[PDB]
Amino acid sequence: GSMLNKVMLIGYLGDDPESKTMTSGAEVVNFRMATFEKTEWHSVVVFNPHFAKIALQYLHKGSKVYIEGKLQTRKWYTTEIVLPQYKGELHLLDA
Amino acid sequence: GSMLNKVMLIGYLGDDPESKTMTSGAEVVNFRMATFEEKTEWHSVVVFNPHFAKIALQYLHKGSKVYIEGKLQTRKWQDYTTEIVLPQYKGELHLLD
Ligand SMILES: [Ca+2]
Repeated sequence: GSMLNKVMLIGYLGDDPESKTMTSGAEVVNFRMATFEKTEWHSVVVFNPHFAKIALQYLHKGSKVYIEGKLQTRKWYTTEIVLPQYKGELHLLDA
Repeated sequence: GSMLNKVMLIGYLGDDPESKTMTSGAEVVNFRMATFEEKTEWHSVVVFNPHFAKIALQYLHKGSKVYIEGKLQTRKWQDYTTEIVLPQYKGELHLLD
């Protein structure tokens, strides 16, 4: 039956979104975000091209966002909230 | 204002759940679980909610399917690890076998 891997976060960006050009020729947007009830820093990676351009065009340090993604751990360990190529959600709140 | 830190997982344990007693004297249950739709993802789960902890020890085993709802937490260690935590009074753990 089903299987699920879903992270939902509403919080504030720690710096401007940064953009790195991949092996693929694609642009991948990375930023860090804080959630609190002291504060949790989450490392977010945006491959979804549509949400990537939106991060670069509209997000900045201090921006509040809503993020849906997948939890992924890579072996050089680092766990990131990944918005994969055809999935995920990214929405600017408080705009 | 609004704030949210929530992770939802449906997957299979990679090992029987383990009980450790903390500094607090609190009994904490840990296990690793796997998800998949490059590779399968291993999530490190930490259950402080005593009710879901007892359920995990009594009813979960290597290979059991489970639904987990917790929050994402990364903690520094001296020589980082990110965990899905079911905190003392929150979280959700559901058997799906
Ligand atoms: Ca929107």
